[PDB]
Amino acid sequence: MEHVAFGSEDIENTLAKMDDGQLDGLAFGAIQLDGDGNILQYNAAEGDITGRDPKQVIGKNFFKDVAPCTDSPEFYGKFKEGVASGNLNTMFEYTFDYQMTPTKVKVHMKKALSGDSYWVFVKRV
Ligand SMILES: *C(=O)/C=C\c1ccc(O)cc1
Repeated sequence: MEHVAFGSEDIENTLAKMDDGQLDGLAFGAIQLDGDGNILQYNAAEGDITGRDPKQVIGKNFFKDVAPCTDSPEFYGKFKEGVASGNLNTMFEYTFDYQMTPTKVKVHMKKALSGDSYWVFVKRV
């Protein structure tokens, strides 16, 4: 296990040291996105929540292909605004219901320490 708590003030700092191996040790889902919504990293906890296979969704667009239920002003709109502004830090509850049993989650989106990368963090509620 990688002891990092969900919602940690300095989470972008802590996770800049991890490779996909270490990311898989998190107590929660973590997705890394580029500015366009493309998946750069997808960890095993997220796979456990959504039933997706990590390696199969890497390189796919999250809002277009993988998760259309987040293609909405309540999710994707917050993301596109963060990317445009170059700052992002927001936490909100959401239901994931695409090709899966509807599953209520807590989502935290935050800009990574690195230029054009963005984190999506997910835990069950
Ligand atoms: C809604 O679009 C629910 C599905 C879903 C699939 C994968 C990930 O990572 C998040 C949400």
